[PDB]
Amino acid sequence: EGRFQLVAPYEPQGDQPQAIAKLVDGLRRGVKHQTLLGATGTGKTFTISNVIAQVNKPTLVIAHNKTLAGQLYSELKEFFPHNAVEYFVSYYDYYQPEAYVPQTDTYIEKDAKINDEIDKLRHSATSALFERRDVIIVASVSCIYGLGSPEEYRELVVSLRVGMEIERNALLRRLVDIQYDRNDIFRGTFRVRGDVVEIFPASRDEHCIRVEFFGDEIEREVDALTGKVLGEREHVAIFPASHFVTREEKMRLAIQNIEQELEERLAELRAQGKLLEAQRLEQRTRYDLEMMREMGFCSGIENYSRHLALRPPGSTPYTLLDYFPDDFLIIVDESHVTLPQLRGMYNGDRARKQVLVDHGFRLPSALDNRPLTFEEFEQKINQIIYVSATPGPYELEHSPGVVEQIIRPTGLLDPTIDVRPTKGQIDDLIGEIRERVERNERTLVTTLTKKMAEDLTDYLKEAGIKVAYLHSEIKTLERIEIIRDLRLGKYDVLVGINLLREGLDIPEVSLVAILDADKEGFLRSERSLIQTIGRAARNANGHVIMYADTITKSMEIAIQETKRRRAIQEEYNRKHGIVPRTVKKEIRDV
Ligand SMILES: Nc1ncnc2c1ncn2[C@@H]1O[C@H](COP(=O)(O)OP(=O)(O)OP(=O)(O)O)[C@@H](O)[C@H]1O
Ligand SMILES: [Mg+2]
Ligand SMILES: [Zn+2]
Ligand SMILES: [Zn+2]
Repeated sequence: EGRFQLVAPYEPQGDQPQAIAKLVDGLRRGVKHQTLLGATGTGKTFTISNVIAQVNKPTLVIAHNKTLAGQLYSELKEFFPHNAVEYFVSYYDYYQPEAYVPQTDTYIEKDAKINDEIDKLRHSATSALFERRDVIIVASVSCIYGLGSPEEYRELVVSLRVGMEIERNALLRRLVDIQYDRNDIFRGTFRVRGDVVEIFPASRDEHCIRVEFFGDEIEREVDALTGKVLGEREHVAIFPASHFVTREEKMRLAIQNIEQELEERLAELRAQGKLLEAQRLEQRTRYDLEMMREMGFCSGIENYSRHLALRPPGSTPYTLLDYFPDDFLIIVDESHVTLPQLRGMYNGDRARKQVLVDHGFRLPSALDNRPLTFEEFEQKINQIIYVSATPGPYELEHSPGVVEQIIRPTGLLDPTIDVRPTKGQIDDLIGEIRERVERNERTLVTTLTKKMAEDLTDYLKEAGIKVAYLHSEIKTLERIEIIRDLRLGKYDVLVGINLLREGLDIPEVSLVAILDADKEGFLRSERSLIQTIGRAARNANGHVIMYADTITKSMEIAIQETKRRRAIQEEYNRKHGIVPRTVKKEIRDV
């Protein structure tokens, strides 16, 4: 196939169209980097899907954390339910990276249970890229992680057609030769019928363990289930059950190589050191090899990825970006945060693994199993598009100007900003607060020190006001619980240090306080401030008060931009006759 079908209730509102089409044209004109500058709540996720469909290409949308990768998922689902949309994540978004604390001389094993759901979609994701051209995969920074080679996937593939002759025990083998999927057992798996005309209940294949069970009697091919039959076929494809699978003849040789190293490493470790003389690792190396020649896989296999692949030391790893057709597209959400973090992933891995090698719990060759370097990520790009309200210096210095999109569909507008002295700052912020309770409106405050927030909360309650918390990480459960508590009348105010903590996109909030605007901090930067400001644009009377003594260069930039931004949204509601009205949202249950 290969046709994108973009469903949707609305239509391009704001200045979406200018945006969309500008990007599009720019792909086509063959440009590498483009940056989308979209304000908060102006609808980026949607604008994006439009461009996607105009270029009919397959893409990976990299988000910077589990949750986000999630929202983007479902969202993009409602947009295209007739196309391929997968969710590539990993156990980096949870467990412990088998490390070692030397001082406390305390070891920590790779304790990570296989959470099947994950694996399920990891496999559907890979597969999809060799069948259709209409695929979409949302993923974490984790996509730049080492993975089995792709070619050795489009090779160990079981192409099933009609008219060809294969034993009833011949395919049963290429089948176990790929770490069998579900051809064993709560039964006999896929054993029945027999002869030249067999049965074979090829089930649990992860690439579609959503109960599909493919049956092929003397190819045959007819999608089934745990109940009854459905949907007809004449050509199927079965995929490996591991991303790190290898061919026997190759494994045989890898093993010898592993060995030459473990040997010749103890000789160099013998001479220089005496860290348990050198050895101690022999316990698991050898224990690992024995479990290897006996069975294709083993314990921490992944560690021997470079060796198994049969590629020279230092080699750059294989990644999900290598499974995408030669001309694909990558969307990077919240790019000013993602990018930087995905940058120092190699450094932190290398750091925590070199330790295990000095202490000797894995060998040099284990270093070769790592994430990409930022340059290795670069050399792999075909064409990208960065999305963010606060684009970083990288995107701007590589991109040819930006592509502005700053008009919300409701026609709401970035607040107005005030800046007042630190003297008498509290009795002032109380007065400007009482007045919001009298108009049924909520507030949000921010400090720098957890002892300044604390110093306030009480001061506030002692003023006769329903007030919020003072503790940063108050779980996530009770956390979502008190957000709900606010947009309801429970409280009128709310103090926090970090307000950029998602969930805080509330409409009943009309005023936002920034108590140490001119101080030093990450939470007081050109980018970070603008972002805190947008928390006051979910309303028709959004205002921001900045309490300070001086006007930092950061403060300046923010204010300057918000201004300009607001002007243009206003001259626009003019030409069109729109009166800004506050968004409404329902108030569910936790
Ligand atoms: N053209 C449109 N017509 C109607 N609704 C739209 C349109 N475009 C976008 N929306 C809406 O805008 C909302 C938020 O858009 P989007 O997800 O991009 O917010 P955002 O840009 O991510 O905000 P933030 O930067 O704060 O995260 C959604 O509720 C979405 O339905
Ligand atoms: Mg977003
Ligand atoms: Zn460069
Ligand atoms: Zn218009």
